[PDB]
Amino acid sequence: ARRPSRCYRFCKNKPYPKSRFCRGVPDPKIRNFDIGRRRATVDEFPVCIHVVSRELEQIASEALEAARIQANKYMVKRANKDVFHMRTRAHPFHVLRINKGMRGAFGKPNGVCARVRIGQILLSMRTKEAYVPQAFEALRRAKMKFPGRQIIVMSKYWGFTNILRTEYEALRDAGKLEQRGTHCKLIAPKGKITMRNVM
Amino acid sequence: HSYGYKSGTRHLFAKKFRKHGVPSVSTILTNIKVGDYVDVVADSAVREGMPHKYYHGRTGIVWNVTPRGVGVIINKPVRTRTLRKRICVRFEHVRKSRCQEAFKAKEHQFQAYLAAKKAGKALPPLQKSSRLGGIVRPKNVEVLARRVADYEAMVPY
Amino acid sequence: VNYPKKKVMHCGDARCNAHKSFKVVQYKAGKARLFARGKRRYDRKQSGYGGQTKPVFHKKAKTTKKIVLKLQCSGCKSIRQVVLKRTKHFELNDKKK
Amino acid sequence: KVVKNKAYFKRFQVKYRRRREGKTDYHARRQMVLQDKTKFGSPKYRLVVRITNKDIIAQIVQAKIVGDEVVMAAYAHELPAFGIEHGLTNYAAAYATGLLLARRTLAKLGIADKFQGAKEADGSYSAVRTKKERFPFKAILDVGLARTTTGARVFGVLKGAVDGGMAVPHRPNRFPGYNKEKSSLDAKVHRDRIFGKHVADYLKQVKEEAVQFSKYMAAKVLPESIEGMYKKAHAAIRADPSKSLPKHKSYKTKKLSGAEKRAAAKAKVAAIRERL
RNA sequence: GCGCGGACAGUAGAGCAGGGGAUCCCCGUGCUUGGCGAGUCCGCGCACCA
RNA sequence: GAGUACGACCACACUUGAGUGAAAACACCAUAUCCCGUCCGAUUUGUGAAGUUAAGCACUCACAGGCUCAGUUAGUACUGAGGUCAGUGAUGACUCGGGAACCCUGAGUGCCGUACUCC
RNA sequence: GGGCGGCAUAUCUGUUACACGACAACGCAGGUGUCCUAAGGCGAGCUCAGUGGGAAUCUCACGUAGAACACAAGCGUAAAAGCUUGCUUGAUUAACGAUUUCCAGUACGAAUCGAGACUGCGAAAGCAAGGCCAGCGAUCCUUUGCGAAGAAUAGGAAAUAUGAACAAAUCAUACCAGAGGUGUCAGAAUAAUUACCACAGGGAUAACUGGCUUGUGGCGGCCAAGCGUUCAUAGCGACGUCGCUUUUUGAUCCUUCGAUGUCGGCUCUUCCUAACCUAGCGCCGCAGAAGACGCUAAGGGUUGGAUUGUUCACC
RNA sequence: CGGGUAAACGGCGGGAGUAACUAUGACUCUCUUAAGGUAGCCAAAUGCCUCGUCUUCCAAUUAGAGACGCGCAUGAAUGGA
RNA sequence: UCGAACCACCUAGUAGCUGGUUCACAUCGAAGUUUCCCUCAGGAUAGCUGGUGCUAGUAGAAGUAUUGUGCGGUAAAGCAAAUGAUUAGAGGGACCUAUUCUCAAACUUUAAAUGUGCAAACAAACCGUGCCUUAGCCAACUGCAAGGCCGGAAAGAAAAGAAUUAGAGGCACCAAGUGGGCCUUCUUCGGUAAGCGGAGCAGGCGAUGCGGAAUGAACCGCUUAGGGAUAUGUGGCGUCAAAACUUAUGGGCUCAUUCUCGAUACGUGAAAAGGGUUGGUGGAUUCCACCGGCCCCGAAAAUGGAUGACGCU
Ligand SMILES: [K+]
Ligand SMILES: [K+]
Ligand SMILES: [Mg+2]
Ligand SMILES: [Mg+2]
Ligand SMILES: [Mg+2]
Ligand SMILES: [Mg+2]
Ligand SMILES: [Mg+2]
Ligand SMILES: [Mg+2]
Ligand SMILES: [Mg+2]
Ligand SMILES: [Mg+2]
Ligand SMILES: [Mg+2]
Ligand SMILES: [Mg+2]
Ligand SMILES: [Mg+2]
Ligand SMILES: [Mg+2]
Ligand SMILES: [Mg+2]
Ligand SMILES: [Mg+2]
Ligand SMILES: [Mg+2]
Ligand SMILES: [Mg+2]
Ligand SMILES: [Mg+2]
Ligand SMILES: [Mg+2]
Ligand SMILES: [Mg+2]
Ligand SMILES: [Mg+2]
Ligand SMILES: [Mg+2]
Ligand SMILES: [Mg+2]
Ligand SMILES: [Mg+2]
Ligand SMILES: [Mg+2]
Ligand SMILES: [Mg+2]
Ligand SMILES: [Mg+2]
Ligand SMILES: [Mg+2]
Ligand SMILES: [Mg+2]
Ligand SMILES: [Mg+2]
Ligand SMILES: [Mg+2]
Ligand SMILES: [Mg+2]
Ligand SMILES: [Mg+2]
Ligand SMILES: [Mg+2]
Ligand SMILES: [Mg+2]
Ligand SMILES: [Mg+2]
Ligand code: NA
Ligand code: NA
Ligand code: NA
Ligand code: NA
Ligand code: NA
Ligand SMILES: [Zn+2]
Repeated sequence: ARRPSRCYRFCKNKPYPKSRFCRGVPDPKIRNFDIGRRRATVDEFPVCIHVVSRELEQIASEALEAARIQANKYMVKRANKDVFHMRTRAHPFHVLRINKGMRGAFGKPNGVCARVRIGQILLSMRTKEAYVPQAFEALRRAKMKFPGRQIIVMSKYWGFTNILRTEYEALRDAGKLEQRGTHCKLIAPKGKITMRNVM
Repeated sequence: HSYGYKSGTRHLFAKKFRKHGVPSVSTILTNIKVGDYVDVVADSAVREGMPHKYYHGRTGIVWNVTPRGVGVIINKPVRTRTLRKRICVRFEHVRKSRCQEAFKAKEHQFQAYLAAKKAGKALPPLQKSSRLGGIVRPKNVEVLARRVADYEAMVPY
Repeated sequence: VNYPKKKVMHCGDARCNAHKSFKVVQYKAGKARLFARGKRRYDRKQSGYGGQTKPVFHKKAKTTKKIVLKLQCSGCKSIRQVVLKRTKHFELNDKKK
Repeated sequence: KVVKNKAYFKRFQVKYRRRREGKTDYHARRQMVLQDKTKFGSPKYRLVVRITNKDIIAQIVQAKIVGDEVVMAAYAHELPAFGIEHGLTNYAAAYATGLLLARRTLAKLGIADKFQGAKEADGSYSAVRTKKERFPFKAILDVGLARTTTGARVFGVLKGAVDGGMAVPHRPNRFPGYNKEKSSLDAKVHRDRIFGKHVADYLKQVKEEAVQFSKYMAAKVLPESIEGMYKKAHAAIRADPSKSLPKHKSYKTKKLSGAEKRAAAKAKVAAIRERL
């Protein structure tokens, strides 16, 4: 079977990414980094909650997949699937090695994991104010699927954007936000005069 | 195992960003004399007469000048002594060194002061130590304190 | 490696003392004399009982040899010797192609 | 897909100003400017030839870190103060300008009357006298980006300067009349090109034609009077080289200050906001 | 390194792959350089002090 | 106030769009008997001067892109020295010192020589 | 550990490597014993890879090199260091000049700056004694080249020397420069077996106990998709995650090699609990009987046999 | 070079289809050697897998015997039975 | 006595291996690293050490600053910059355009700290357009180059934070032992890990005791002629055991039942997860959620036993 993840918790290596030097790497177990309806607009989901890392450790892709599935299933059974958007922020790029003390001990690839720091954001869920308790409990269970200590906190910004959740409505009404997908950029008064850029 | 002449020179013998090209005309026109202080800096775009990587960023005295080359004496520690190594390079790999610029300025200033005192002219006023005390008459006086907003602000999200 | 049959090169001697034409002949070792001093000493050492009295080399590693050219001035009879790099196939060619 | 995006300009390294203007070949200039480091910066002169569309420029130049120093100049547009007033960009004009520059620099250096050169132009080749009696003034020839073809006028200026007393190192290989087969020079062909006999022949043909040579035909410039004009121009040059042609408002535009440009931009924004 | 035999028999023929008629005949096909001397590959039998 | 030739530093000089240009230049330009070189006087070479600023070129403009210098980021990140410091630990703060980068925002958009010539 | 394997044995890039230099591993990713008369030298023209528009390869714009430069890699290079082409042999010689790299500051290999000769290219300034940086070799021996002629009354400025009583001609030596090679690449001329075995030693080094570790084995927790008619938790528990234990095996090589008797069984005593039975008690899907799971509890008990050396196994 | 000689030393093959259900394969095609293991014998003091499978022996058989043979690696004076 | 008898002799055979190697104290005092070696249990070789000295004793000094002037691409940062990897939408099935989720030992525009060359006036440098010399450079030169000679001036290096020195420099000769290391701090490479294996910097032990951490080569303190007094360091002050004969006229917190709560720097007994007491933050009408402190649960091994023992609340 699989060697336990706590054997690869010390980290302490230089990063060992998949490359033309590093062959034979299996794919990460997580392949869906956006759950819920990603197509949903930025105006739809004002509330944002993320899970923040409190340690400097390695999180295996199996753990990220497990946390994702847990949060999806809980939001489905205690809410709808069209009311939240959760994005997994940590990507497993570090290849783990197994030596299948001896001579020529350099190991072969057998897994992949994400190197994660202190205060790094691991998950982010985009909801409305009504499904906040479901967000918090779904994030508690997904957090239970992770190694180390994570704290769940409320994002003061609006959704996945970089605008304060309070100021967003005013700037949107003032026509100062370019709406492109799930995030908005503030229109800066520079460059040519378009029909955009005016404000 | 590999220890070539140019081993481990990937970033050392490389042009700086958007500063590539053949050496410049000023380099061709600089006159190098025996006894001049020069910095040995390897020009990666020449690859002729280039110094060994050890001598990049060393300063030494010119002992020999040839039609296209410069002989420099460089100090090099080895075990318990420092040798005086005579390296041969093309002129493109040396720069007129500024290691004695402050000393030359000091000697010039002393000659100038001597001439002025011989002539009886007005010596420049003496600089004063900034470390002496005195009265301070403030323009704005503010309270230095930690406030709530500092702890509120330096938290992200 | 292909080499020209005739070579235009500095001569050296007071006959021509300048650049001149040189025929090209590849050097080849002459026969080992029976009365070379070392051969006489070796034959003396080898006679009688005791078996082989000098080493015989076996651990050959080279797959090539250095190419030596004998250059001869047309003006003189003086031979100059020059050394080329190791190569598996040396040939004096005229095609220049 | 776009090649000229933002990253393209971020990574771009401009050529030297004179390279992207297409004036200076910097490999050739670096080799021309270079000297033995054992010379310790002793003077070295380039003889610069730049034939424009209507004019020939010939200079004696010294390379300096602050910028090149021009010692003497001569221009083919200054030749009519010596006679010749037409064909200021042909081979005879290039030769005359070269001789004028040679005489001017030798007079300015004070060594005139001690190095005369060839009083009568014969078109033959004589190897220069170099360190490589008293040695003559030496400059090297700088053709720039010009094609160094056999018979080209840059070597006409070269030959004029050589006959004027310079020691400009050269071989006769590009003088008009050099045959690359025999490896020899026909000095008479060079003489004829120096004194303009080719121009005279073409002018005679154009007169027999009955646009080309219009200023010639507006004067009464007969083909037979060209060679004497060039000879007399040579003599007038040798007589007085200091001779030249006989002898505040502003059109600059006011660039508006950054605040004025900002006001213009703000006004345009206000207008487009009101209009929509 | 030295000697031999061979690039089928030779002083350019023979075997035979593909060709017309009833296994027969007929078309084809085939080691270098020099005026008989000096090189390239296979083998054999022999030499071995850097 | 400009131009040409040779230049030094090599974008504050580049790129993209538009606009204007006195004089003299610069250049487009016209042409191939000769020197010379091409499949092609396209390039290049020779000889020239009927025309034109249409382009090159020079200056202007752009809430232009790049670039340069500032500020902000931030005493943050990181780090030299210390503890019988905290914490199970990962790590973290503290004590004596050093101290960034991107994003973003402000300004700017070549300059210095030699000679010769035009206003 | 040794053997088998491999080459980390001579050697080149990048990384390991910690912003001078130096820096190890049977560390990582790869190279090297060749190849080239042009793939060397020089001059001159030209611009590459890719795009886009157009002609049943040719065209015009863009194009910072995203191509190429023999071969691995790094670096460098755009009127070139690339491509084409013209003519060349600086890939020669070079008076024992100096220097760098390795380093003992020794050689060898590779480099760098020169002085002289004779030259190639170029109008010229210049550029070239190989293809930048890996591509290679002591003594002794063998072997080749050089010491043309013509001069000198006398060994000189300029005639190679010797074979020792001496003269000629051979022959053999010598002095300088190279070639033939040592890849264990500072350079012996080398097949196995030993259980019939021997010696000096080694705990610098394996096999057995002990020690560290705990991947593997073993035994547990947390969370909760599901299984359980229904119902996450009576019972169990995917996918994740955190432990514990030294009853397995591996990893290491610290102790012992002038010796710590080595598997199992037998006999005998003691200890532990993660509890099979025996005592109490919770709880179940607990009607009763039989059972499941848990808690306190190690006081007491836990057999007889067939096959197998067995421990394990299973009858 | 050319013959002879195994009671000289010794050696003595595979894969790819096939018979009215399934099988396995008398049959066939092929790749191939110096020859391709014949008569016999066997989980044998020779069988790794293995405590092979079946029968018998016992209440119970990793043992014994009798069978079977895809024989890791049986076999004919290296003598077989 | 036999996988080559016995006796005498060559023979005191050779051994890079094992064992031994005999008086005192005095002055000094290492190395386990480099290069080469059929070299790896051994040598040569340089280094480290000792003994000789030689030389004009403060000189040509420095494991340190400062100021001036060079070198650098590691930490950080970046992917809205090149090369590679990578999630998702948005505008013109794919392509593009603007970015966005994430990032690299063999990527990088930028870029520290710590470092690392050179200089900082006595054989030097400066001034004179001073003289001589040169087959050197330059077209020549009174210009450039080089060696000298003749003089002048020299805070002998001011002032501006504007160094300091238990700061005599040079030069040799002859030799020993070492050439198995190991530990720790930061930095780390391989390994699940190891009291594992391999490196960088620096201190150590080895070679070294003394004081302290009960005990321990290496931790803390301090390093040492043999004696007294005084005072400290680390560590302590209930008894063992010197010191609060159990200090204060100091504030809080804590209860723990067979594993003993705690008093364990290095280090030598723990997590995910959860719940008595008394603190904090933010809301609602005392309760709601959240976050600390100490304690408790989670927490199972074999002889009887260990904050060192007793004990302490
Ligand atoms: K590791
Ligand atoms: K005392
Ligand atoms: Mg660099
Ligand atoms: Mg460093
Ligand atoms: Mg370094
Ligand atoms: Mg020498
Ligand atoms: Mg050498
Ligand atoms: Mg050269
Ligand atoms: Mg070369
Ligand atoms: Mg080449
Ligand atoms: Mg070279
Ligand atoms: Mg090479
Ligand atoms: Mg060896
Ligand atoms: Mg036996
Ligand atoms: Mg023994
Ligand atoms: Mg041991
Ligand atoms: Mg030993
Ligand atoms: Mg014992
Ligand atoms: Mg015993
Ligand atoms: Mg015993
Ligand atoms: Mg059979
Ligand atoms: Mg059988
Ligand atoms: Mg049996
Ligand atoms: Mg049986
Ligand atoms: Mg049987
Ligand atoms: Mg038989
Ligand atoms: Mg007996
Ligand atoms: Mg003895
Ligand atoms: Mg002893
Ligand atoms: Mg001492
Ligand atoms: Mg980083
Ligand atoms: Mg010694
Ligand atoms: Mg010792
Ligand atoms: Mg103690
Ligand atoms: Mg007491
Ligand atoms: Mg008390
Ligand atoms: Mg105690
Ligand atoms: Na030369
Ligand atoms: Na040899
Ligand atoms: Na396990
Ligand atoms: Na001590
Ligand atoms: Na108290
Ligand atoms: Zn000759």
